[PDB]
Amino acid sequence: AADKPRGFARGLDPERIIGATDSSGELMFLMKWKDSDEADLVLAKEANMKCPQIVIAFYEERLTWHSCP
Amino acid sequence: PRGFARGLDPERIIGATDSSGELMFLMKWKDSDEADLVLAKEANMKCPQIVIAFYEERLTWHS
Amino acid sequence: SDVSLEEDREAIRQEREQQAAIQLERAKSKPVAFAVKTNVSYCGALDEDVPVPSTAISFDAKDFLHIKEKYNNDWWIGRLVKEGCEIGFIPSPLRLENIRIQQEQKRHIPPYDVVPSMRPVVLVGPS
Ligand SMILES: [Ca+2]
Ligand SMILES: [Ca+2]
Ligand SMILES: [Ca+2]
Ligand SMILES: [Ca+2]
Repeated sequence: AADKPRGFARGLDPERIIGATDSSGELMFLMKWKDSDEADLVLAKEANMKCPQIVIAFYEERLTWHSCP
Repeated sequence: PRGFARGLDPERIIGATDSSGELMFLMKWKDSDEADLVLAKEANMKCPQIVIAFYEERLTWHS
Repeated sequence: SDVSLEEDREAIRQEREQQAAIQLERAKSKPVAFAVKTNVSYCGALDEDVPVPSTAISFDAKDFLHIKEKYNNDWWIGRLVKEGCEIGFIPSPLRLENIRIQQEQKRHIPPYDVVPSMRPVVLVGPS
């Protein structure tokens, strides 16, 4: 419960997603913004819409193939 | 004459493989039982929500 | 022949270094395993124990690193997430803790914040 602008409300350009988590119940991305070392959480559904190629680049970076696990 | 050139709408990506050296998606097209292989780079541009839906379905915490 | 024993030691070091350089080169094609944010700076140019000479990365505090894998108790493999920076050896959090213990005496916050993350996993055959 804060009052400073958070996430996409900070008005910064997305640089890179650095993690994905559904621990809250909904999928969120930890988003690195350009020219800021302070990353914060955004809803994946929102990022899917606003910066789909950023989303895809993260998935391609982390994509892994595993045998019967 | 294949992939996006068939003029069909993407329905779902069924699989992915980089075993050829480049990331390929196995693509299912609407109203066709014949899948084919498309470069990820091309699907990323032409149906990104379809690509994202594939990765989202596959996301997990444990192998 | 007190210096034939030292050629034996050198041959052992060289073989270990060759294998390290291979594992480093082969890490380039692996997926990123996880990201970290650093709480300390580190200058790989001044480190002396690097599995391959001159391949330790450097970073400032509050940088992000991409980790491809863990090499041993003292070293990981990855890169500083900045344009032009290439993959190299990354001091493990334990190594950084032990550097800090030394920098302390002669002249608590973990050195990395690990970012746990889900990953897309595509199932292959049980091979
Ligand atoms: Ca969450
Ligand atoms: Ca496939
Ligand atoms: Ca400094
Ligand atoms: Ca670069």
